[PDB]
Amino acid sequence: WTATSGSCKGRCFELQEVGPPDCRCDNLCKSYSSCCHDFDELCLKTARGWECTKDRCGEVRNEENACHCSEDCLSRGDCCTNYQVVCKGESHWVDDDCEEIKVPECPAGFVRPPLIIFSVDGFRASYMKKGSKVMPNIEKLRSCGTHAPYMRPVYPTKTFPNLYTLATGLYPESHGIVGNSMYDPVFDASFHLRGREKFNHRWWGGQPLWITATKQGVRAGTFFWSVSIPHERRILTILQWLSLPDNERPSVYAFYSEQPDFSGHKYGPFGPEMTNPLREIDKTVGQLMDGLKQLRLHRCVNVIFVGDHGMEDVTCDRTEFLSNYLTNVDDITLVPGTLGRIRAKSINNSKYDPKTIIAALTCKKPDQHFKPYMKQHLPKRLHYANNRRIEDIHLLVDRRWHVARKPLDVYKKCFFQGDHGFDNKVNSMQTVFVGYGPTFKYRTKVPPFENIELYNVMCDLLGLKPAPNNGTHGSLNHLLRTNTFRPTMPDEVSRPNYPGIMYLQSEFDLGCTCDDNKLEELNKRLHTKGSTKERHLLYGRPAVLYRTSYDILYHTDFESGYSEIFLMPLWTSYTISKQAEVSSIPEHLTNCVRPDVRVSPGFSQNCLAYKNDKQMSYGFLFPPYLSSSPEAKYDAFLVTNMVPMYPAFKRVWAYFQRVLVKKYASERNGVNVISGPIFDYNYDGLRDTEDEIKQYVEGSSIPVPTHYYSIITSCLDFTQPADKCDGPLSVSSFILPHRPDNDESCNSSEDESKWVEELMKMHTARVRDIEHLTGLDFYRKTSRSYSEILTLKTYLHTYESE
Ligand SMILES: *[C@@H]1O[C@H](CO)[C@@H](O[C@@H]2O[C@H](CO)[C@@H](O[C@@H]3O[C@H](CO[C@H]4O[C@H](CO)[C@@H](O)[C@H](O[C@H]5O[C@H](CO)[C@@H](O)[C@H](O)[C@@H]5O[C@H]5O[C@H](CO)[C@@H](O)[C@H](O)[C@@H]5O)[C@@H]4O)[C@@H](O)[C@H](O[C@H]4O[C@H](CO)[C@@H](O)[C@H](O)[C@@H]4O[C@H]4O[C@H](CO)[C@@H](O)[C@H](O)[C@@H]4O)[C@@H]3O)[C@H](O)[C@H]2NC(C)=O)[C@H](O)[C@H]1NC(C)=O
Ligand SMILES: O=C(Nc1ccccc1)c1ccc(-c2cn(Cc3ccccc3)c3ncccc23)c([N+](=O)[O-])c1
Ligand SMILES: [Ca+2]
Ligand SMILES: [Ca+2]
Ligand SMILES: [Cl-]
Ligand code: NA
Ligand code: NA
Ligand SMILES: [Zn+2]
Repeated sequence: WTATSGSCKGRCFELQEVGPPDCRCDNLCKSYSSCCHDFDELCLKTARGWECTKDRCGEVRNEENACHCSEDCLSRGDCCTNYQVVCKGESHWVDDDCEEIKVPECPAGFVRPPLIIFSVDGFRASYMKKGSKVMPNIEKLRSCGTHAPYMRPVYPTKTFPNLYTLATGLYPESHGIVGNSMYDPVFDASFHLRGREKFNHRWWGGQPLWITATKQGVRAGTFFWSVSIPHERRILTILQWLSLPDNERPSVYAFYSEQPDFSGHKYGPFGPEMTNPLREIDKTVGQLMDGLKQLRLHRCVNVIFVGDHGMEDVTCDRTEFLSNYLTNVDDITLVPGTLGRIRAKSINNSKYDPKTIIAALTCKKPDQHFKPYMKQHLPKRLHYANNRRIEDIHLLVDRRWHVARKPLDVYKKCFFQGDHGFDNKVNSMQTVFVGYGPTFKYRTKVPPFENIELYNVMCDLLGLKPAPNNGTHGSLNHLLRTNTFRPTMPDEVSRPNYPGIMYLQSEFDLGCTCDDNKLEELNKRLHTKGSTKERHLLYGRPAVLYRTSYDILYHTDFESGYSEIFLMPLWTSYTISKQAEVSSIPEHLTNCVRPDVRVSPGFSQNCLAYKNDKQMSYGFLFPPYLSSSPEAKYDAFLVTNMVPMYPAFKRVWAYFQRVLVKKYASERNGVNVISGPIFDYNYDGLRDTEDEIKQYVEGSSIPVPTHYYSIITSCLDFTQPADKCDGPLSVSSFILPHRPDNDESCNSSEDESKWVEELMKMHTARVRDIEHLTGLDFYRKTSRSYSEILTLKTYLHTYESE
């Protein structure tokens, strides 16, 4: 109950929202059915529309009008945004040449440049070029300011997850808004776009920018607008707040537009009906910039023009139905559409079984347009698992498609021609970023980056300390003229041991066997002391950022950091030049595993465990195929280079090591490779401690990795070889799931050349993802600036076309 018979007189769009049952006048009162009786009349004025005309110039103030063209309007802060143009012979902001903003040019009393976030729903990245003829204001922001060719959304590429990721710097799994629709089993409550439960604060985790600001003494305009408040009024409200006295004026504001998304759903991303919505958004930007200029704030405010996700062509006929796969369709609840999430209809049904549901959805039709996953098997780059609100069974749906439970769901719910929600690597889901103002760079293009990074930068723009988040603070320093954040490298926590020869062959009883000169005996000794190390360890050794016990092991062809706790390398580093040759494993060495006399039997793996474990086989981190000489090849068979591998995974690994590394070395002019194991049994994206390992090689303390990574580095200038590179680096990485079957790849019974590379591409990763997963910190010794290295570590190679 609201006693809606109070009044909004002098309270219109008040910044502090008042406590029930007193009636509200804030920009969300409408959404809560709680505005005072006179809110429309006083606050949502519309008389005479939104623009000054010649005949209104110098009029007598009529308080009924939507905006004013009277003489006192500048001092009142409530002129129509085109007042000065119509009535004072001023030019529109868009018709002015752009001029570098070297320093903020702000009215007296401004403590810092204000930040205005202009967010547009469904603004696909290619709109910038394809709609450029009809978006002159946006194109001026873009060309004069700092812009990226696109910005990567988070998964799922829906509205609520992405806007809240913008506001927090957190993955949906950590902020809790994991879709537009959700069930939380602890609350036993549901969250929907329509309705009331979404207003409950217990859904919304992390700390959004407006709270970060408030807590640190920076005032914030309210970021949300009820849908029925028109755009022109949102802008006028913002411009009015900007006229408040110094002590009451916010420093951060957000505008939100539901366009072009709303139209895109109806007409497709490029439907001829889409030109008008883009025209109208541009007009709104025009109104803001003309209003800023009137207030002399156009060379003072930083403006961010940012989308939440793109939009793809999707029609009702491109719907796969679970009823064409499942006999038990009525025992499941599906969250449908551009992604699938499946749970049991009833928790009292103990005959519901996820294993058989997944199997019934796996590779059943030759052109199947979705792929089922247990959530923990999804590509790590999606970071979509560590939340009770994300169902165990997930469907990644092909771009352009929908998944639904039964055909009745679709035609008793063709309406739509566009949708979004797909994998955040998909080109059509990419969205936009432009920054314009004193704190951004002038006429600068920056590479594409992820939207999880923006919260840090918005905090920098406002002089705030960001709450803990998933951005990498400093990776977007290149966007900024000043206010950069100067990060330092994390301190190494554990220093390595450097063991020499300490054990005799006969002290080992591992059940391993192998069939195995003064010039070349000083030679082998120097290699084991680290003579070739500057060749194979190009960027310094990775730092270990947790407490552990490990050894550096040097060899002719590779260097490793060997964990005495996990009984295998944390990392193995090696360089393959363009000229290197692939050889095979000689017949007499096929099953060769050799004790490592630098490492105690007690801290080694044993061959007996693998013999006994009928499920588990083994692989090598440094590939024997790429040994530099028949004699160096013996190093590759050391028990300290060995890692546990399912036979099904060995097909993947062997193809990567035998074929792909050489291919990349040819294409990239040498590559440096760092590979290793990852353990993430609780799928939180973070390195497991030993007591978290759920699986071991049978009868042993050899822990089974959940994933294997590789980081592949070369020179960005591919005319220079990887090992002699004078400038910026180029990287691609992956985190391959360590699985006992290849069910994920529907083509796996074919030659590895038909499916393996496709799988690796799907599991492409950022170096930063691998950092979280291993507690390692890479690129410690380069000639590059740290901010540049941070940008490199956030890079994702996506394998989409242009
Ligand atoms: C992306 O960035 C984020 C943010 O930096 C990273 O997430 C952080 O990771 C930390 C490590 O996992 C985690 O730290 C833990 O916090 C516990 C206290 O948590 C509360 O307080 C914080 C701070 O205000 C708050 O943010 C939390 O909010 C979560 O939970 C509420 C409701 O449940 C949600 O509204 C909200 O969305 C958020 O949920 C998300 O995080 C939680 C984990 O906290 C997940 O479970 C959810 O699924 C969801 O993703 C909380 O309100 C603290 O209690 C923990 O301490 C335990 O572990 C330590 C290890 O040092 C141990 O020493 C302690 O003894 C303690 O153990 C005890 O509890 C155990 C569990 O019950 C039990 O097993 C033991 O036996 C002990 O009794 C821990 O320090 C931090 O909270 C989150 N923050 C956020 C915002 O998510 C994230 O990792 C980054 N991702 C990547 C890939 O890098
Ligand atoms: O209009 C809408 N839906 C809709 C309903 C009916 C018809 C058509 C569209 C609609 C949809 C979303 C939002 C929204 C704004 N912010 C704040 C914000 C965050 C980051 C950067 C800018 C701003 C959010 N933060 C988290 C989640 C959602 C939102 C609003 N909103 O303004 O509150 C309205
Ligand atoms: Ca949206
Ligand atoms: Ca973990
Ligand atoms: Cl959803
Ligand atoms: Na075995
Ligand atoms: Na298969
Ligand atoms: Zn939408």
